[PDB]
Amino acid sequence: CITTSQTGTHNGYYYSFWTNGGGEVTMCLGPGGEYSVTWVNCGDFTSGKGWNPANAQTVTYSGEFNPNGNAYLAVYGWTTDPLVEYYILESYGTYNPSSGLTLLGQVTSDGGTYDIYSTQRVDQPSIEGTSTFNQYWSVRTEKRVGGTVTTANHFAAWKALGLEMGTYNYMIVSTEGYESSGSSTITVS
Repeated sequence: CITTSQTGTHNGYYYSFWTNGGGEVTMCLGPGGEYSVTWVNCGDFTSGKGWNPANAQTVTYSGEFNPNGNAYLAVYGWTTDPLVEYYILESYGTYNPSSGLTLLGQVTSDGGTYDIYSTQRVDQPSIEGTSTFNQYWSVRTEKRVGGTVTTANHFAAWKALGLEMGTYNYMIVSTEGYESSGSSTITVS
């Protein structure tokens, strides 16, 4: 298992794990698209499997997401030129990350409806070091764990609202935690 920030490929899938070092955070890689992550009193971390460079994959995923506090389960990724961080948020724990964000519209996809938001992140860690970049959200209006996410429907809906996307960097199904504990296991295809 992995307890320090790391990227690679495992059974043909890209994996990314990032932690600021807080708490214990342990990512365990499995067959095919499987990963698991168990955490206690974390700082901030992201983790999962997918593709890099990605290409707006239709993602299928299943498993279990069990946060105690603030955490997120999302199809998650970056673009470059411009630098963008994005989340198609499927479930989250105690804190709704769109709190305080300006609602841009909706997209319905794969049976669900998602509210769209953008916010500027200032001097935050990123795949280009500490930077300033925009961060896009599709937040599902009801939480779920597992299903198909047609990323291209979200991206098309975001672009139609004036949100610019760069060149695809990685895209994964990320479990992310903020000052919390918990576990999850997700199998990506």
